[PDB]
Amino acid sequence: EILVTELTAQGYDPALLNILSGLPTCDYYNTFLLNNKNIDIGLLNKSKSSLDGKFSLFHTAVSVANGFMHAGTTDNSFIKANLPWLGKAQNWAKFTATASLGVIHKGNLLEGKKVMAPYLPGSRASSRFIKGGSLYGLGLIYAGFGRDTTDYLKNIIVENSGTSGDEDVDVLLHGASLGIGLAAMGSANIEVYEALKEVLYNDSATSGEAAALGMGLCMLGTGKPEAIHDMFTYSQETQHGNITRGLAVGLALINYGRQELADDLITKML
Amino acid sequence: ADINKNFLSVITNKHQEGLAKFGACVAQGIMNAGGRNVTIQLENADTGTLDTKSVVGLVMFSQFWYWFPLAHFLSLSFTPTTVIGIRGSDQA
Amino acid sequence: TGRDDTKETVYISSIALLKMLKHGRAGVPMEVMGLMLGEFVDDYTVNVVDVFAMPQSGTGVSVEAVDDVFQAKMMDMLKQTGRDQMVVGWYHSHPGFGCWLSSVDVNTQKSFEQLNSRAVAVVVDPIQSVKGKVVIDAFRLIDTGALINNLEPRQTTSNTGLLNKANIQALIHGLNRHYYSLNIDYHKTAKETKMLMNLHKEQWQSGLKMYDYEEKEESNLAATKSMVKIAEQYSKRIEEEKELTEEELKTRYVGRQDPKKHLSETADETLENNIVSVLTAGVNSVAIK
Repeated sequence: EILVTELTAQGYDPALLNILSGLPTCDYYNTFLLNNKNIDIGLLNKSKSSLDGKFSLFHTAVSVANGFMHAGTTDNSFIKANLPWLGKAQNWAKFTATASLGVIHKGNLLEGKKVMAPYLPGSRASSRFIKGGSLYGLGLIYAGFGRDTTDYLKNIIVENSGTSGDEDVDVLLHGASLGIGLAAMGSANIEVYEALKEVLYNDSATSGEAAALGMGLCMLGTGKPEAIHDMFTYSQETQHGNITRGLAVGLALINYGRQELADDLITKML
Repeated sequence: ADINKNFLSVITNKHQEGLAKFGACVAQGIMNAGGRNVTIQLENADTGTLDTKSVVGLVMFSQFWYWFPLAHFLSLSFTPTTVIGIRGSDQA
Repeated sequence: TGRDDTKETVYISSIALLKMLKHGRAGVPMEVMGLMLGEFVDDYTVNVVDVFAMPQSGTGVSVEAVDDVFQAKMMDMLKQTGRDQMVVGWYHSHPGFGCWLSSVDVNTQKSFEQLNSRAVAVVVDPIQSVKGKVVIDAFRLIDTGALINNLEPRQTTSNTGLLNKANIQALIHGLNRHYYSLNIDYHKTAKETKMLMNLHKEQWQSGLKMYDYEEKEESNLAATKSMVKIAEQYSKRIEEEKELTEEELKTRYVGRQDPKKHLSETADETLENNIVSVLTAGVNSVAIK
């Protein structure tokens, strides 16, 4: 981030600056996967028949393996073929299925916002699980180059950080908060910190977990004393079980690579 | 091969708990991941220095019991291994 | 759909568990009843703060044995002191059966579920807490129409997948297939942990409390005598026991019922006690006078 701007002020070819942005190397990984795409199909068939779609645990197990299997190459053939088995999904298993898409279409950044569009809010109302898990998969697709994706999700967060008591709003906000952690990962955006800080203070039933984790993703290894102190106290303040876990983990994220600087926090938590 | 085969024995069996089956289906998909093109790298062989991204994926994955969607963070540790020779006069 | 839709993990406070047990134990053998008072936060976190019992009946637990008078009035008592919250459910006791809802209590849970759909029923066994382990389990109905709609995997979503069982064939049918179980954990602060851990004001001053020496001479005498007899046992064991196949030898020449292990155990046990007895006497003589 720092190096490219100095080369811009010094004067240098745009060919070098295009490499140092990192776009060329993402495209080349996509080409490699396409050429060498070899997927053994009997693994999916065997798993599909035994791990039924009706049971939540069974369906998720297959979804996580399937997205890894199809990571980086658009493969929606399994989705088309086993649509009834997919239709057995429900509550958070259906959210997982939508989030599988952002693994499958990972990379391919030109089409990455144009392949989740049918599922992104304002084009789906059948279930709130699909509206929420499309934003979570968006962050996956653009993870590491999501500076423009951050902007999309920040707007969704600030809107839905004032209410989280409704069912639709709650599921919607959860995927947005995970998405923007990936999209702003290693950028330390103080705009993103603000937006997720309000979700945390909202005392959301399920989105407080994602807010805490996302903040540590965005603020990775900065170890700002305001953030630490604010988060350390808020686990005491809140009584929800999911949030208290999420802040415990997030304090580790934001103090990544702090060796002796984070020593004091370590002592308190133990 | 034996360890591969063991996973499949559980995926077939329908007399073990779903917990064992959950772990078997996933473990097999991890072995064959990316269409059998990607591998886990922790320290690059490019310079012999730790990767920042790697650590983040893995620690998030460890929380999957508590909340299942967190499984997907493992993808941050899957990285393709190939040698791409590029003609360095037009970047072809 | 739109929520977590899973049964609360019931966190029973330090006060509550004891109170239910004292309440139930007195009434053994007859069935006991009462309400749990608590508060409902997350979609699956109910902290049960306190309890109060609903008086006894001559027909035991019934839907009839609920009396609105007792319930509301006792509530109004707490109201004046500001320690009432809201009814999160109820407890009752089957000491003649294992943990599972009898035919009656399911219909009682139905009524309770109407009023508040987080209503739990907790079955207490005051008669299997004469162990070192307290037998206690929590259930909440899953409706019959709900089983037809096949919403049962909805209630196990986002859990560790760890559930509890109680005996097989009749108990276990009702358990998994008509209601839903979630584990129970125990909630406490560091103020309460200190209250329980404390003991007498001469329990941290009980090492100066030597014993009568007649008793300590009893201890010296008994140990030395007994070890002569287990030593004799040990002599016979090591005469043979040197052919092949260890387990065989151990069966033949008493090596099972191991005197080698028993002898060492007794010696160590009496050895530790006598170093402190000597230490106690050496202190008290020199320290006081």
